[PDB]
Order: sequence, then structure tokens, then C-alpha cells
Amino acid sequence: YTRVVWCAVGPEEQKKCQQWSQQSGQNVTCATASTTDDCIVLVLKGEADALNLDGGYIYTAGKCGLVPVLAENRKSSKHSSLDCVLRPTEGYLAVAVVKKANEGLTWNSLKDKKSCHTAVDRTAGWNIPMGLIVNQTGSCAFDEFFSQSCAPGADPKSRLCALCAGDDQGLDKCVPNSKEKYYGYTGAFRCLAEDVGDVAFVKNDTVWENTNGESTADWAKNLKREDFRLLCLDGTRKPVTEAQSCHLAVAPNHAVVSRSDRAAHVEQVLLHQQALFGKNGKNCPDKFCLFKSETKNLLFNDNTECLAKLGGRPTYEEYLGTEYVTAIANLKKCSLEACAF
Ligand SMILES: *[C@@H]1O[C@H](CO)[C@@H](O[C@@H]2O[C@H](CO)[C@@H](O[C@H]3O[C@H](CO)[C@@H](O)[C@H](O)[C@@H]3O)[C@H](O)[C@H]2NC(C)=O)[C@H](O)[C@H]1NC(C)=O
Ligand SMILES: *[C@@H]1O[C@H](CO)[C@@H](O[C@@H]2O[C@H](CO)[C@@H](O[C@H]3O[C@H](CO)[C@@H](O)[C@H](O)[C@@H]3O)[C@H](O)[C@H]2NC(C)=O)[C@H](O)[C@H]1NC(C)=O
Ligand SMILES: OC[C@H]1O[C@@H](O[C@H]2[C@H](O)[C@@H](O)[C@H](O[C@H]3[C@H](O)[C@@H](O)[C@@H](O)O[C@@H]3CO)O[C@@H]2CO)[C@H](O)[C@@H](O)[C@@H]1O
Ligand SMILES: *[C@@H]1O[C@H](CO)[C@@H](O[C@@H]2O[C@H](CO)[C@@H](O)[C@H](O)[C@H]2NC(C)=O)[C@H](O)[C@H]1NC(C)=O
Ligand SMILES: [Fe+3]
Ligand SMILES: [Zn+2]
Ligand SMILES: [Zn+2]
Repeated sequence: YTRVVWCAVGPEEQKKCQQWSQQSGQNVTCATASTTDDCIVLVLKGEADALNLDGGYIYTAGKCGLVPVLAENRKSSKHSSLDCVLRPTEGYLAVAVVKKANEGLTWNSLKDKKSCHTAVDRTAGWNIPMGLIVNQTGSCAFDEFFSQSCAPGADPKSRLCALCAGDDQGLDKCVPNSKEKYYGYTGAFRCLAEDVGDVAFVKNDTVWENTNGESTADWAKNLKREDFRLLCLDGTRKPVTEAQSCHLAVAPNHAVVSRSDRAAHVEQVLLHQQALFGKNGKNCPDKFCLFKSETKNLLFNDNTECLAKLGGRPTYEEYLGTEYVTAIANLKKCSLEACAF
């Protein structure tokens, strides 16, 4: 039993996974696919064991019978005595971010603007903002709301992909993987930072992690926090320090999923793998760090302190929360219970 097959999304995650595989002495090995959905399918077929997923994807995986195993836990300021692995998770803040210099843009004037999204089907990047927009407009035509977008996973010829840039060669425009310039938390924030889009749908952490010298990357080197504003649901604009009072939702943390039959073994191996290559890992600083990838958030978010135990042995619905689950279901009525594959 003692061999885990991880699923990497796109070639950059594949490279990191391969490095992890070498360092783990083949206790972990690698399968790779072009999209998160394709990785879920590999897991369903039994051709991979597990991968770490945004909540929108957990919904897809869970409808197909896959179960939550361990959750990303970032640093906090409550439960400070408990070990990270045993500390409850707090969830992240889904936000809408704009330029300060884009004056007079508010939640209530987004129609016909230009948007940047992590990917179709993701929590902060898609399910939350598009769910809110569908409800408020009373329309399922969320594909005509913004003039142009980068929403990796959408039809490449459509307005929803028009602002996506693809790779160095301009290949893979709008692919939902790290090859697409504007993919994920960091890519969607870059899309806003470079003024390609008017609004980015990301999380609070993303803004902090890519401003005021936190990044060193060329697009991010020179970005100042005061040059960004958050859009509140009441139509107000706030500094990025006010995220606790100006967010779109609180999201369940990204989490590892697997087949029920493999969950116990995946959990055992991962707890051991992080003891070696996690935050204070025995071999991290030094040989390999599983939670770093120079802000590219590959396999796991770079702000992950550890993978934490769940408790209550939750179903995917209990993990995501009834609130969020119904919000996703309601949104998916635009595009009632079954596996998508
Ligand atoms: C988009 O609009 C949807 C329809 O109004 C909405 O779904 C509704 O969500 C609410 C709150 O989550 C549910 O109301 C629930 O209220 C309490 C929560 O403790 C429960 O005791 C009730 O049993 C009930 O479930 C509605 O049931 C639900 N409506 C439907 C028809 O599914 C979405 O939340 C909206 N989406 C977003 C992103 O805001
Ligand atoms: C929005 O996201 C921000 C980035 O995640 C986050 O700021 C971070 O918050 C933690 C504590 O909550 C800070 O604490 C860290 O740094 C101190 C010393 O500087 C250490 O003692 C701690 O061990 C810990 O590592 C982070 O410094 C801080 N990150 C940055 C780069 O600013 C905000 O809390 C988030 N806002 C909301 C409302 O949730
Ligand atoms: O505990 C069993 C119980 O779980 C309920 O769902 C919980 C999730 O377990 C929990 O993770 C979630 O927590 C947060 C998450 O960030 C967001 O959902 C946010 O909106 O709320 C929390 C903020 O910290 O909360 C949900 C409940 O909202 C199931 O609904 C229930 O069926 C089950 O019995
Ligand atoms: C690969 O996995 C094996 C099996 O779990 C690990 O070997 C175990 O190491 C643990 C922790 O020190 C011991 O408690 C067990 O006695 C060992 N079991 C067996 C059967 O060898 C091994 O450490 C792992 N290697 C790496 C680098 O991840
Ligand atoms: Fe997410
Ligand atoms: Zn709130
Ligand atoms: Zn339960």
C-alpha cells in the first residue's frame, strides 16, 4: 500500500512533484494532467491517489465520491498553543480588488468592466463573485456581464478568455494551469496589477503577499499596498487592511482529497512527508520544501504552514459547509445531483 501517487496539474507542478518524489525515496510518485478536472478523473479511475484542491474543485470531486483528507492551515493568531496539525482552520477571505487610481469603481459599477479570475469553478475567483452577480442581476448570463475577462477554463475564443495571455510563446491561452500567465491567485492579481483587468477576484492573502517587497518578482517588485482598494458589497471602497469588514465571503481552506479506500494511507504518508519537508521540516530549508515554489503556489499554497487534521471525519459537504454548497448548486443551475464525469 505504501506508495502515493500525487496528481500534478500542468508541467510546473509536475517538475516540483518530481523533485518531491526523488527526495521522498519514491514513497511519493507523480501523475500529471492538463487540468484540475483531469486530475480528479485520474483519481476516480485509480490512476492517481490524491491532490490538493480549492473548495470549488472539492465540490466537483465530492460529487464524484472523493473525500477530504487534510486541509491547508496557514499562520494565525488564535489556538496558538495547539500544534499546527491539530489547530482548527480558519478559512480565507474572498475579496474583490481594484486600483486606487481607478476612482469611482465600486461593486455596483462592475458591469461592462474588465475582470481577472483565478479560474472557472474556483472559490474566490469564480463561485463566490459569479454567484453573487447572478443573484443580483437575476440573470444566468454571467458570460456577458464583464466586457472582457481572463477566466482560465472558459472557451478560449470567448470574451471570458479575451484578457488571458498564455505562456512565454503565447501558447495555452486560457488553460486552467500555471502555464497561463494570469492563472490562479497570483496570476489574477498580476492581471489587475498590470492594468489588464479592472478587478481581480482573489483572496486577502494574495494582495499582502505580492506587495511592499513581499514578492521580488518583476511584475510585483514595485507594487505598493496603498495603490489597491477592496470592493465591499455595500458599494464602499476600503484599504486592503480592512479585509475582515470588506470581503465577499469566507472560504473553506484548500484541502487534500482522495478515494475513500485510500484516505487513511494518504493521510499517514502526508503527515510524515511534511515532518520532513514542511515548514519546520527536518530536510526543508535544506534539501526540499514542499510548501515553497517561489510564489507560484505549486501543489500547495506557498503560505501553507502545515496540512491539518480535519476531525469529525467530515463529508465533502460538511467540509465546504451547507452555506457554500447551496451557493455552488445555485450557480451551477446556469450552466441536479450527479458526477460531472
Ligand atoms: C444566490 O441566491 C440563492 C437563492 O436565494 C442563495 O441560496 C440560498 O441560501 C440561503 C442561505 O445559505 C438558504 O437559506 C438557508 O437559511 C438557513 C441557514 O442557516 C437554513 O436554516 C435554511 O434551511 C436555508 O437553507 C437558502 O435555502 C438558499 N436558497 C435556495 C433556493 O437554494 C445563494 O446563497 C445565493 N448565492 C450567493 C453566492 O450568495
Ligand atoms: C490578509 O492576509 C495577510 C497575509 O496573509 C495577513 O497578514 C499576516 O498576518 C500574520 C498574523 O495574522 C502576520 O504574522 C506573522 O509575522 C509576525 C512577525 O512579523 C510573526 O510573529 C508571526 O509568526 C507571523 O508569521 C504576518 O506577518 C502577516 N503577513 C504579511 C506579509 O503581512 C492578514 O492577517 C490578512 N488579513 C485578515 C483580515 O485576515
Ligand atoms: O461540523 C459538522 C457540520 O459542518 C458544517 O459545515 C461547516 C464546516 O465544517 C466548516 O469548515 C465551515 O467553516 C468556515 C468556512 O470558512 C466557511 O464555511 C465560512 O462560511 O464559515 C466558517 C468560517 O470560519 O463552516 C461550515 C458551516 O457554515 C455543515 O454545514 C454541517 O452539515 C455539519 O454537520
Ligand atoms: C518511506 O516510507 C517508509 C515506510 O513508512 C519509511 O520507513 C519508516 O520510517 C518510519 C519513520 O522513521 C519508521 O517508524 C518505520 O519503522 C519505517 N518503516 C519501514 C517499513 O521502513 C521511510 O522513512 C520513508 N522514507 C522517506 C524518505 O519518506
Ligand atoms: Fe481558493
Ligand atoms: Zn463575512
Ligand atoms: Zn459528519
